[PDB]
Amino acid sequence: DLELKKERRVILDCERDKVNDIVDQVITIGKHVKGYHYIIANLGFTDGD
Amino acid sequence: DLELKKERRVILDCERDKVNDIVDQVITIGKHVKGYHYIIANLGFTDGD
Ligand SMILES: *[C@@H]1O[C@H](CO)[C@@H](O[C@@H]2O[C@H](CO)[C@@H](O)[C@H](O)[C@H]2NC(C)=O)[C@H](O)[C@H]1NC(C)=O
Repeated sequence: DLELKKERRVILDCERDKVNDIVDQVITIGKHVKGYHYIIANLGFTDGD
Repeated sequence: DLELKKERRVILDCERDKVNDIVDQVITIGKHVKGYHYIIANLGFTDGD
């Protein structure tokens, strides 16, 4: 449904466990190539993988 | 080096241990979006992940 508006840009605001799950599902569906953008809205940006 | 001639279609002739490593590295570098074609050149096609 995010591809309906052709969203090239998503800001993620989740906890230290949900960020890893969303990034793993994005990697599974393949939406991390050059052409998109992401912002991990937390203080521990290096805490995730 | 495979992006020099803009190679789109790659045949993987590897055993059941190296195919999973090549697929994991493709997913890590992000080259499994729509536009590329791959052939798992073996007999146990459903053996890999
Ligand atoms: C990566 O971040 C930049 C912002 O620093 C995004 O915008 C680019 O900004 C540079 C300026 O340093 C321009 O020269 C580029 O033309 C801009 N990109 C575009 C597409 O216009 C850039 O979009 C980001 N990358 C992605 C894939 O979103």
